[PDB]
Amino acid sequence: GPDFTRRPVKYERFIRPMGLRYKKANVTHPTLNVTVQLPILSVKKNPSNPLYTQLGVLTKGTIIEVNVSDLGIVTASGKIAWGRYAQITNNPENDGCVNAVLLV
Amino acid sequence: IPPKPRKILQLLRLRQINNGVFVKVTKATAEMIKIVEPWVAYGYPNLKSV
Amino acid sequence: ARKQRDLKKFGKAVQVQKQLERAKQKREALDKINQLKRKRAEGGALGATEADDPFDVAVDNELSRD
Amino acid sequence: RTYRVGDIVDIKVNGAVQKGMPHKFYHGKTGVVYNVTKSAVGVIVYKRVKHRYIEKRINVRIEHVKPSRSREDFLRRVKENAELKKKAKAEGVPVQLKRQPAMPREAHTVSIADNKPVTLAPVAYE
Amino acid sequence: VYSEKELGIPQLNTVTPVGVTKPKGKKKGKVFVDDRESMNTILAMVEAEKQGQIESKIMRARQLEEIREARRIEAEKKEAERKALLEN
RNA sequence: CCUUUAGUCCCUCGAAAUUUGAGGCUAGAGGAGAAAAGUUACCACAGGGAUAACUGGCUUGUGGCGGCCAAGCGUAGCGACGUCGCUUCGGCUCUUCCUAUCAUACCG
RNA sequence: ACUAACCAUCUAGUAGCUGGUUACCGCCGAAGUUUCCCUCAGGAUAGCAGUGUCGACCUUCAGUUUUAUGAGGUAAAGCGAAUGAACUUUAAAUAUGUAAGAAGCCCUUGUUACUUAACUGAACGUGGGUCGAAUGUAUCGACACUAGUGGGCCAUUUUUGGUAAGCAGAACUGGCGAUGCGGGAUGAACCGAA
Repeated sequence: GPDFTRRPVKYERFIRPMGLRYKKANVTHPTLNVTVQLPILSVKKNPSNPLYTQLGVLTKGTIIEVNVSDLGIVTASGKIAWGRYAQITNNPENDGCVNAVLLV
Repeated sequence: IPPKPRKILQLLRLRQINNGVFVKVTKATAEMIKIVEPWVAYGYPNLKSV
Repeated sequence: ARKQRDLKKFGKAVQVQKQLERAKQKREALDKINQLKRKRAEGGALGATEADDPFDVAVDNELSRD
Repeated sequence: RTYRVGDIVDIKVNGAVQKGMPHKFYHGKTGVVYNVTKSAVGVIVYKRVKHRYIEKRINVRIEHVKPSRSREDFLRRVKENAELKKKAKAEGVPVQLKRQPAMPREAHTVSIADNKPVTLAPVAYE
Repeated sequence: VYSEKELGIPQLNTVTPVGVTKPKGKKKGKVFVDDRESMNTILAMVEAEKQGQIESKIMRARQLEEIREARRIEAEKKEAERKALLEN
C-alpha cells in the first residue's frame, strides 16, 4: 500500500521485493456474472500463518478487502458499496496475477 | 508366518514339511485348520490310505 | 534438569503434534470463510465499507446475527 | 453402583465427560480392580510386549466401569454339575458333565414332494 | 548466574539494617515521591555516582555535603508535614 | 456503569413536524485483586530436539480464475474441447557426438 | 614497592581416543528392550542366555481353537413386523479383553473386640457333595549368583494429516541384522527353502 512507512523492529527484518508486489486483482462478482480489475485495499486474513497476514502475503484462500465502487452495488439502505471482502482463488506465486471471487 | 498360524501348526504336530496327522472333525478342530489353510492340504482319507 | 530431560525425549512428538494442530487451524479458518460465503449467497444487509474490527470478531458477529 | 475389590469389571469409555479419558488401547478392555477410591477406580490390565504380560495400573471412573459375566457361566456350570451328579446318583443312571464341541451332522433324507427345487441363475433376471 | 531476587533468599541483618521487612506476595505499599525536596535527595545521589572519582579533597567534601543538606531539608520538610497533620 | 442481542411499539429525555436518536423494562453476552498474573507461528541472546543436503524414465509450445455448454460416472457432486469476462560472472580452447537446420541439396 | 633454545631427571605423567591383542574340535547360545535415578560419554531393576539349590512330577503350562460374556450394531433384509449410521425381529467380514475347578462353589451354625433392631450379617472354624471343553506338552515354578545386550533399515495391513506431485507421523505383523542353499541373466529389501 503506502509508498513509505516505518516498520516495528519485529518486522524490520522481513524484506519484501518490489517485483513481488501487487496492487490490483481480477475480482469476479458471482451474482452479476462479470469480473473487473479492482484495486486491493487491505489484507484481512491469510489462513496459513498469522505472520503472513501482517506481512500482506497473498496466497490461495486469502481474504482481501477490495474497492467495489466501480461496480455500483446497491445496499439495503440504498447506498453504494465501497468495500467488500474477496477470497483469492488462485496461486499468485505460480500464476503471475491475483484472482479473487467477491464475497457477496 | 504370523504368530497365530505358527502356534496352530505346533499344536497340530505339523513341524516339518510333508508331515501328516489324523484329526477328528469337530468345530473346535475345524476352525483351527481353517486358519492354517495357506500351509496345509487336507481331506477325508479312505480305508486304503489309513 | 528434570524439565530438560522431558524435553529431551518428547521433542519429536511435540513437533508432529504442532504440525497436526496447525493444519487443523487451517481447516477451521477455511470452514468459517466458507460458511460466510454460504450466508452471503443465501441472504445478506451490509454497509458501505466492511466492519473495522479484526476478521475474527466480524465473522463471528455476522454469523451470529444471521 | 457399588463395586468391591477383586471384582472383574469392564471399561466402556464414554465421551459424555472429558475427565479421566483413557487411551484408545485401554478402551474396551476387561480387568480386575486393586484399589477403590471415592470417584476413581484402579484396575490392572496386563498387555503383551511380545510374549510377556506387563501389568498397567490405570485409573478409571464409575461411568466407564461396569461388572462382567465372564465367571458367571463357570459358577453356572458347577451348580448344575453338582445338581445332576447328585441327581444321577439317586436314580442310578450315568450322566455326562463335560461339554462336547459340536460334532458333525449325521445322515438323513430330504423329501421333494411339495418342496420342488427352484432353479437359479448366476445373475437374477427378473 | 541467577538473580537473588528470583530465588527466595532470606534477608540478612548486617551493618546495613534490615529494618521492617515486608511479607512476600503481599501489598508492599507504594510510598510516592512527589515533593521537590524528596526529589532533590535522590537527584544528589545520582549526580554523585555519575561524577565518580574527584581528585580534590575539598571538591569531594562539597559533593558529600550537598547530599547531607538535601537530606536535612527533606527530613525537616517531612517533620513539618507530620506536625501540621498531627495538629491540624 | 456503560455496550451488543430479540421483544411489547411499554415510560422518560432531545430533535423535526407529518418522524428519529439516546436512555428505562424483560433475559443471554464483556469488562482475593496494585502484589503481580496470563498471552504471542514476532525480535535479540543462550541452549535443547529431529536432520549430512537435493534430484534421477526428471525435462520441452500453447496463463490463471469464474460462468455457459458438456459424453459420461452417478442417481446432488467430478467433468474435457470451445466461447465469454479480467490482464559469482566473462574470455580461452582442442576431439567427438546430438538435432531442437543458420547456410548449401531436394520437395509442399 | 609488587608481580627464548638445548640436555638429563621427576615420567612407563594424564585418554573416555587411534591402531593391535597369538592353536584346534565339541556343546549351549543372545539381545538390541519396559521401568526408575541422574545431566555430564552414565547407574539400578526387569527381559533374553547360563550355573547352583529347593519344591512338584504333564504334575502344570500354552502368541491356538471351542464355549460364555464385553467393546466394536460395522454390512445385509424388511418396513404384505412397529417406528423412522442416527429405524429394527435377526444379523455380517474382521480382529479383540476377560473366564472355563477339589490352589472349586454354595449352604450351615460356634466365637469375635467389626456390624445389625436381632444369632443378624462379615471374618475366623466344622461337615457335605464324573475331578467337570478341544489340541499339544522335547517339563513347570521359587530363590541366589554370573557374562554379553540398550540400535535400527525395509515391506504388508489399519490409521492421522498434507501436497500440483512428493510426503510426514502412529499400531501390529513380517524380512534383515548371527544365515549357508535353489530361482529372478546380475543384486541389502523379490519367490522357494533353512
